[PDB]
Amino acid sequence: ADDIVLKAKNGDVKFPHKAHQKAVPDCKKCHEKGPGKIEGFGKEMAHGKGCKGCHEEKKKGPTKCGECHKK
Ligand code: HEC
Ligand code: HEC
Ligand code: HEC
Ligand SMILES: C[C@H](CCC(=O)O)[C@H]1CC[C@H]2[C@@H]3CC[C@@H]4C[C@H](O)CC[C@]4(C)[C@H]3C[C@H](O)[C@]12C
Repeated sequence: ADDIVLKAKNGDVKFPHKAHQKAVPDCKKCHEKGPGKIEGFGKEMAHGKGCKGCHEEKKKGPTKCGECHKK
């Protein structure tokens, strides 16, 4: 499958799966979550444990606006 881009108005956000599979070998961090996770994702989650928050806890991955958002 292909990577996806989240169409944030302030700038596209790329989600590179290969890097995540490698850096987060514990797949259950994202997969086999209960229902609601597709509907649930948004800016709140992204800026929280959905994206940025994991980067902060693991001490790797983009945490600055322009590192995720790019026109
Ligand atoms: C969240 C940060 C994830 C982690 C950790 C893992 N995966 Fe993932 N996966 C995630 C998304 C959002 C998607 C769909 C969008 C995309 O970029 O592909 C996927 C997709 C997969 C797939 C399909 C891949 C393909 O056919 O190219 C597989 C087989 C898959 N994910 C498995 C997988 C495994 C085995 C992981 C741990 C080792 C793993 N993923 C981590 C989100 C996230
Ligand atoms: C842990 C549970 C994570 C979640 C959820 C998300 N990301 Fe992540 N990401 C994580 C780590 C530990 C790393 C470092 C990978 C590396 O090899 O450097 C990353 C990396 C990224 C990157 C950069 C990829 C690269 O080639 O260096 C991007 C662009 C990125 N992450 C974006 C991103 C987004 C948009 C997420 C939510 C939709 C997201 N990540 C979730 C750990 C985790
Ligand atoms: C990656 C880890 C991110 C960082 C760091 C920042 N943002 Fe973000 N933001 C991210 C994603 C994946 C999304 C989309 C959520 C979704 O619904 O798919 C967003 C969203 C926004 C928005 C809203 C955009 C819209 O609704 O169209 C804004 C205004 C925004 N982000 C701004 C922003 C700023 C100023 C940041 C630094 C302070 C920042 N983001 C960090 C991913 C990530
Ligand atoms: C569930 C995990 C981990 C975050 C958490 O614990 O909630 C999160 C991390 C990345 C999230 C995905 C980001 C890309 C997509 C954004 C869409 O708007 C909703 C579906 C997708 C596919 C999201 C589904 C789910 O919300 C995921 C896989």
